[PDB]
Amino acid sequence: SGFRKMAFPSGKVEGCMVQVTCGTTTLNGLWLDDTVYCPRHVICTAEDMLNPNYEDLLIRKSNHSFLVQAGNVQLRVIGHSMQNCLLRLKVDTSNPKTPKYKFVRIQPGQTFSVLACYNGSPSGVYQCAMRPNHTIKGSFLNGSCGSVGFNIDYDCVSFCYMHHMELPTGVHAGTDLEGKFYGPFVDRQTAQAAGTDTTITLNVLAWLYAAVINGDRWFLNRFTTTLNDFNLVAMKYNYEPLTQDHVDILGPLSAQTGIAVLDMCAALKELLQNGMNGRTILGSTILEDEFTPFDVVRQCSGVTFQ
Amino acid sequence: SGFRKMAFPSGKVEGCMVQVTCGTTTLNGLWLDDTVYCPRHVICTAEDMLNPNYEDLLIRKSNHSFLVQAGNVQLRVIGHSMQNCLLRLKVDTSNPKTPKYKFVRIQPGQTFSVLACYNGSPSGVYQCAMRPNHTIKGSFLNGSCGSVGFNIDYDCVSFCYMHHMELPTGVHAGTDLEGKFYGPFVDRQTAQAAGTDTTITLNVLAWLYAAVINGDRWFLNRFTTTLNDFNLVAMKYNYEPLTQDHVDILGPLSAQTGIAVLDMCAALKELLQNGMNGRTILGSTILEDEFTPFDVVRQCS
Amino acid sequence: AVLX
Amino acid sequence: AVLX
Repeated sequence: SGFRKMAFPSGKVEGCMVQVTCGTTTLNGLWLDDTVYCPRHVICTAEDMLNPNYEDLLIRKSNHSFLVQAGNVQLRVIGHSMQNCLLRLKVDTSNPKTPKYKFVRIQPGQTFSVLACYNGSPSGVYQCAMRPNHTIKGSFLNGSCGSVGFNIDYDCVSFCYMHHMELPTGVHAGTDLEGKFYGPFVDRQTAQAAGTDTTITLNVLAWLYAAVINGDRWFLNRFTTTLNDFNLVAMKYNYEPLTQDHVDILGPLSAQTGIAVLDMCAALKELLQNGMNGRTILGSTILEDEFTPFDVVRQCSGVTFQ
Repeated sequence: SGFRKMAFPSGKVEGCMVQVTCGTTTLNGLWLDDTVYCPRHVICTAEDMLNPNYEDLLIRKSNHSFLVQAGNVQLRVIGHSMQNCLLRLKVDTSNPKTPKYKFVRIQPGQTFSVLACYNGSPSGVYQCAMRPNHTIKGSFLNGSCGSVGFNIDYDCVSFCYMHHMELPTGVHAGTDLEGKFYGPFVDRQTAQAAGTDTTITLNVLAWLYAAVINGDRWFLNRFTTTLNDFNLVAMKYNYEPLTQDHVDILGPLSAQTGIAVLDMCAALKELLQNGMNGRTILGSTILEDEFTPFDVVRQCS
Repeated sequence: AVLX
Repeated sequence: AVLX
């Protein structure tokens, strides 16, 4: 028993982290087969980042200017290019620790694990969600750029995030592994801001299902709601609008528990309007929104990874 | 910026996980060099876990009744012995993935990462604190026994916990890597219950410091307090008494933030007395106690 | 208690 | 905005 937010085991990703240096700038890179991926802003300095012509700055760079280090070993770079907001460095050695992997672009609301890294050495791992406003509420310090987010399926690492920057509100923005930003953000030290954010309704519902699965069911009731009537209430509480697509995504959890999604929505409505009245749900006093339907299934079924 | 319940990267531990089977019982084992460590209750029969005599059960076993597997592959047991509540199985080949390590017994209130495993394969990693009452508020299903808790210092893994059991409240109990239980628990299926638990005051204070390093400082006030006066209040709210040693430990964080430890205690006193009034700290609406001062210094720097 |  |  017990319900914890868990991260994926990070070993397969740890084996891929390296350090990339350009002059005085050091960040992290992801080493898969004979390519190292890292934020293109590694080729800048303290000022360049204000308003840089990456195309121009790259053309000045030579392979030997990139110092790539995997543990104690310097990897010789034999090529470079830019793909959107990423640099792709070709190295002379294919990473012997390369796992099965793919690059995926995740959708808002969805979760992944982040391996926080510094100087190419993994420091910590945590689970988070891509917020509706396309930022993540991460924990990152100077030197963390190039750290990646990922999910694992069986034996396959799906990389979905690479870290580029911190916004004024202390939240974080970055790209998928094709170097395309999530959200409207751009990789320059200009004035940018996260938009207003909302609670991930889909995930709160998933979590309510997880609670029921774990025997916490005091909040259920004998009523139901229309989708529209639910959205009218939830939006007053700064919840994302629930769509029919979201309702379908909850189908497997609805079937497992025999509780129709709109029946759960009636329960959530009453929780929002009435609060908890002293009780907890899965030991929490608040409604958790960083567990997806898939996280719930994975956890409640004891899924492991090879 | 930001603040997350962060675990140590689990890779060094993943490469040590194996599966140990005795008859119809399978659980996890930890494979270091030429030895596998696992809970001794792997040798217990169903209607047998009520009042087991382990000396008696073990003498009836041979090296070959233990099935140890690294993933797909059987590892031949060439020796076995009991050390407190652990079995130690010698196998006939070494684990080249063995990291630099040591075995440590942690103190209540300290934190560690848990690699939850089933049938010798990793499921997930999470960070937790050892409760003052020696239990862990974990997430373990059946077959999770033998999963370990650990910290990592540079390249050295300090193993501090191996999982043995779940208690009636749904909290978890286990041993250090010498097989000595944390708390007054025994490895048999009887009525035992977690003791009274307290909130880890030292950790709450560290976490308030984390918030201040992060610009959440609404909870501060113009007051200070004595150690005694603080304890008089905190103890009403089921908080562990604060000692001068604990005050001392908060020195570095106090220096970084320019907030005197006793001034922070004063802030905490008012939070307890008045509540948070809909407000939040580092995103939370409750006072968090599963971050040590060291955890705060490492994450916030 | 349950030996997990 | 701060590149990290």
